[PDB]
Amino acid sequence: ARKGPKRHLKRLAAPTSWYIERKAYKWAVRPRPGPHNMRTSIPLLYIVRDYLGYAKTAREARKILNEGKFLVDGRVRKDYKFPVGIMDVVSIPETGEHYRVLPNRIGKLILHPISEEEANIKPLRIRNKRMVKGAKIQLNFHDGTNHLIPLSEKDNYFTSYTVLMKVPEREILEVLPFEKGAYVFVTQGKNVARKGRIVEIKKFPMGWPDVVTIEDEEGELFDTLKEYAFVVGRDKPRISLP
Amino acid sequence: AIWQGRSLRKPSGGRIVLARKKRKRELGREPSNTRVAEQDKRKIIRTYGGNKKVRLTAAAYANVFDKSGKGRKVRIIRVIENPANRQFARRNIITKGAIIETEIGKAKVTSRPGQDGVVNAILLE
Amino acid sequence: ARGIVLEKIAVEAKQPNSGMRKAVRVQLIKNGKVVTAFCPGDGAIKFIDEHDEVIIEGIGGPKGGSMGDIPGIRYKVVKVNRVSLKELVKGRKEKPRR
Amino acid sequence: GDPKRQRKKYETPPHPWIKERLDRERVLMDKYELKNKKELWKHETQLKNFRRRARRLLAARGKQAEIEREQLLARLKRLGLLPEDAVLDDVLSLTIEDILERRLQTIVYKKGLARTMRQARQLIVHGHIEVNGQIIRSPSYLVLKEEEDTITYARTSPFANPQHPERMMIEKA
RNA sequence: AUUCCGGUUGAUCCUGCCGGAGGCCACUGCUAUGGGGGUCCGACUAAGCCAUGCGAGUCAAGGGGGCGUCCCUUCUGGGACGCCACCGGCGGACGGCUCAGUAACACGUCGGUAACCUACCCUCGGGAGGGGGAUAACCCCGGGAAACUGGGGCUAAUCCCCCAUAGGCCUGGGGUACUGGAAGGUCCCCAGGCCGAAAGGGAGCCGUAAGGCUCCGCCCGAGGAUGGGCCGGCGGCCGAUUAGGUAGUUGGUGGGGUAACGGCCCACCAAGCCGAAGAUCGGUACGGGCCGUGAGAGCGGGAGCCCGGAGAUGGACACUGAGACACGGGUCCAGGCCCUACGGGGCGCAGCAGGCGCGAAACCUCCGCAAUGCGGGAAACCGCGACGGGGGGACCCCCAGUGCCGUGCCUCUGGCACGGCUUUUCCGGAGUGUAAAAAGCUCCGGGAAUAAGGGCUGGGCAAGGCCGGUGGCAGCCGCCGCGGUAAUACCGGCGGCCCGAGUGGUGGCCACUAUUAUUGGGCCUAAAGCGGCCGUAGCCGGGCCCGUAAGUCCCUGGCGAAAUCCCACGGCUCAACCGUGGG
RNA sequence: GGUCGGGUCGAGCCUAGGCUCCGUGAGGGGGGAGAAGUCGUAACAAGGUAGCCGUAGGGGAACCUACGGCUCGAUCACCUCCU
RNA sequence: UGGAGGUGAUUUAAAUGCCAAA
Ligand SMILES: [Mg+2]
Ligand SMILES: [Mg+2]
Ligand SMILES: [Mg+2]
Ligand SMILES: [Mg+2]
Ligand SMILES: [Mg+2]
Ligand SMILES: [Mg+2]
Ligand SMILES: [Mg+2]
Ligand SMILES: [Mg+2]
Ligand SMILES: [Mg+2]
Ligand SMILES: [Mg+2]
Ligand SMILES: [Mg+2]
Ligand SMILES: [Mg+2]
Ligand SMILES: [Mg+2]
Ligand SMILES: [Mg+2]
Ligand SMILES: [Mg+2]
Ligand SMILES: [Mg+2]
Ligand SMILES: [Mg+2]
Ligand SMILES: [Mg+2]
Ligand SMILES: [Mg+2]
Ligand SMILES: [Mg+2]
Ligand SMILES: [Mg+2]
Ligand SMILES: [Mg+2]
Ligand SMILES: [Mg+2]
Ligand SMILES: [Mg+2]
Ligand SMILES: [Mg+2]
Repeated sequence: ARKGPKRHLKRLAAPTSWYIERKAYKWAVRPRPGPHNMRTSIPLLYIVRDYLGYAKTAREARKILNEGKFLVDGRVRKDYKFPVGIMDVVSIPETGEHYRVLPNRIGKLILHPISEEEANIKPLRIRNKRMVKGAKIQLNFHDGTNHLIPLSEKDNYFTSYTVLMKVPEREILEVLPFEKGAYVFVTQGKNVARKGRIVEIKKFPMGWPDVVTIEDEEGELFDTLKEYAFVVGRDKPRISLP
Repeated sequence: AIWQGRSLRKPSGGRIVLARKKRKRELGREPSNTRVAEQDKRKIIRTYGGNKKVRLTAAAYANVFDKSGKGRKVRIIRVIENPANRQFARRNIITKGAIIETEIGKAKVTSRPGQDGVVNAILLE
Repeated sequence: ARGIVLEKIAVEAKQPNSGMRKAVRVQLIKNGKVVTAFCPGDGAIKFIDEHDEVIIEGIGGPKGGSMGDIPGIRYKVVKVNRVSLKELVKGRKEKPRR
Repeated sequence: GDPKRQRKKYETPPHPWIKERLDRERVLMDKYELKNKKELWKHETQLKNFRRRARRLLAARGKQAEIEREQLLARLKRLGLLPEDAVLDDVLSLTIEDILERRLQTIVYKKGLARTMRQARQLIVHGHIEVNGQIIRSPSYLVLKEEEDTITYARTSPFANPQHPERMMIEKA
């Protein structure tokens, strides 16, 4: 990148969370800017071709996508560079199957089958919260999307809470607070994909991130970063997890 | 032309051999010496990222504010003094922090005319 | 290295050996310096003519220098007019351009 | 830095002319009918590697060490080099002859499919021997214990007929 | 394999260096049957110079034209269909090549930006009102040796320009709604100014028409994402026969400039800043992941694949754009070269092939967009010397061949004579394979038929006390040493030994070497204790009690890309190679 | 876009001075090999004047002499100090 | 028995190594 942005991506330099063969070819698909970041998303082409196996070559994968056979969060996606990330819902209505994208026990993305009824809701972590013109509150979620609420409910939402959103209408139906006893699922780090209940919260001076302690089903305690803990229920999960 | 990249001298006094050509994003521009004149004169500069700056070269009016929060548009007579440079007052150069005299008294400039395109001052009691 | 032959000489062995070792003076193409090169083999000097071009390499003594009873000679002849000298000594081949 | 360069899989002797080593290796070469010394050396290296793994794991402790120890034992007794009740110490008593007995050429000779080692090598190279329904033409392939008994003449070979003149000569031994 | 062997004497024991014996890399002599896999092949001298062909396009669903074929009527026309250039949009700043410069915030690693920019993409909240204008294409006339280029006429747009509104920025006075560890930040209300949007456009159906209903689109605000800019602490070469260096230099105050902080640049006020724990200067080099060697501690290198930096004949400087001071875009100087009708006009392969030169030192002026990706398009698609496929080459690694069996004879290892067998390999066919081919793989016919060399032969060091030449001559010899007419050492014959599709020569690095010694060496007589003493920094420092927790030890969060290394299992016949897991 | 004026930056070019590198070079100087053209016998035994270190003077050449020092000096007689 | 020091002295002149070993 001597004079401008990069447009290519070698196979050997691909993100380490993909299921891909790094020596079979030279190039890989450089993902388009979109909802999630690089470390927690994968292009749609690899889901269509390599994961599910509905296509053998890239050319016939693009023909499937252009016909609108794939839904991501209830919206038709035609771009083969579109990034798909954590907690998303992939629906194929013609075959009537649904999946949720989740990290593995070693940090790789996998598709977890879910029921049709559960496919209508998506959990969103409140990543930031700000005031906006006209004196309204804007919520910024972990996947980059935004929502607006009036000044009256400013005390019902804080950062690290989880909102259950009905897609594609984008209508709020539940708020899950972040506190002791809440049920959480870990998304990054050494303890990725472990789940449990919150026990303690600690804070540090001068901008160092804060840490939480979690107890699992077997009764073991482990620590992780607060921002890596994803609230999924009050005392039981509200969604299916592997 | 005007290059603002780095110094060619180490803090210990040793010299530095330049290791690359000058990048376009490191260049400066000619200073705008805002004079006092009968009529105002300004231009528009296209800047990095395709943005814009309004550069004022000649000034005739000013906005003067009082401690009560009210402002009036009055014209400039002359520059009494300017701590920035020793000979700006003689040449009637207006910069931030200069003292000017208007039809309603002395005032001190609070804006940057070369960056904003307007002259704002607070009234001196 | 590659060079051009200037003249033929002979060097006496050191004590207590006796004999004459046949060598040539070679001017190097790459920088113009003049060195001395030994011609290995029985009667090998008869295949060398003045103004021929030769390929020389190290003679293989201790510390990358001279060997045996002929100090002062650090190189030996390998090719003559792009033909291996060892073949010419054994036969199996004829020196080109007469 | 530098990219990967593929390396030799065998080691050469530290000194090329030692009388005792020459005699021992000549005896082995004559007995097992190998083509050249390097082939023999290849097998030697294999043996050494096993020993070097046993020595390192004896002086180790932890969680990964136990996994590697059991993996080494399982691999060694899968090849048929150790009995089913062997322990780690028994690794240090293997010899070069133990590995040479596992070559496909030797096993073909011992099973009675051939009269001589050289005939066994020729039979393997020309493609008359099938192992578990597959034709293999490498005389140095090491045979696993689980597949040793399923070694026969290829079902398409001329030798897969008891009336063949050459097979009857083999059976005569 | 955590190793020794030869050399100083008439004989002995030491110190000490030289040589042998091992691995890897570059060049090279002689000699060569086959297949597979891989990140190999003008890097070292010349980042020297280059003939010819190619290496970046795409959009007809943005807009007016030209030409052709048909249908309806047609004087005239209107349609439909297909090609062509032009205006217009996006891209051409990525990809590809090389290592000259650079000892530096260039690179590795942990952090920061509350001091910043970002076209394409995602979510939410809003908007699209009213006018104006030229010109290419096309027609008439041209100029010039050419490169290029003039005048007049006529026309459209998602082309260009105005007005309004929304919106943006600066400063002064209040209120305390948000995030955060902490507000020169965000939100609300007054006040003075300056800047200042848009294309309801295109396509298809239902529409008699009216108008819907989808598809692609245009503008503003808030946030994200992607790609970057800038800053800090720590870490990694050699020289004292280089000891003092610096004067916008170091800091402060007031400004300018920038996307943004900053002596980045000015005006004024001070005398600071670096240094024997090595400043300054000189030498040599792109940095890292890694690679070679060794029991390890270490020592040496960092061309090929990935990540970061820099460059486009040398030295300077700008236009457009979201992004450049731009390898196949522009200007000047310097230095080469080419075409001219002599007035002028052009060109630098460190892109793929190919040529000259320099050298010890390095390949075809080939086929394809079928796969992997990128740019363009609503899409089908089009282009791509990237990438993929072959051609030449003792580049590296893995698996094989040059026959096998039985009975006799011999000098019994090995050769010969009879009888039999097989076809890896070889010759000729069918299928499969491939973008098309070629290899490869499965079958069919013939037949032991088509296939062994290089070095050594006195000791070190495995192998002849045999024959013929030469006669201190010729020659050999890493080292020790042979040759003076009865040579196991030179030349040749016949034997023999080592490795084997390879085997020898020359140069370099590691080991050998405890001849660089932390582990782990020496200084009476062998190299080596200053002629003697006093003392500054540094290093090393007596016993007990109380406190602290910097060093040190244990547990646990966030990091140190992938490739490369080790192990088990799985896929190509096994392997080399590749995939899933654990380290 | 042309012409003039002003300010500022600036590759290159010329002159002078000072350091530094490469190629030749009359003449001078020791060093290393060779084998003997030459004059002597200085080091080894008490080497025929014991050898050697420091400083100074002299001589064809190894070398000689003076003052202070060492044993890495042979023989005889006497004396002294020890085991 | 074997050692370490000190003081005295110490009668003319007397150079060289060819041929060979080869
Ligand atoms: Mg490198
Ligand atoms: Mg001696
Ligand atoms: Mg070149
Ligand atoms: Mg570029
Ligand atoms: Mg360089
Ligand atoms: Mg306007
Ligand atoms: Mg380096
Ligand atoms: Mg290269
Ligand atoms: Mg070429
Ligand atoms: Mg080569
Ligand atoms: Mg012989
Ligand atoms: Mg022997
Ligand atoms: Mg040595
Ligand atoms: Mg020593
Ligand atoms: Mg002393
Ligand atoms: Mg002394
Ligand atoms: Mg103490
Ligand atoms: Mg501590
Ligand atoms: Mg890694
Ligand atoms: Mg298999
Ligand atoms: Mg396997
Ligand atoms: Mg792999
Ligand atoms: Mg004398
Ligand atoms: Mg004397
Ligand atoms: Mg005298």
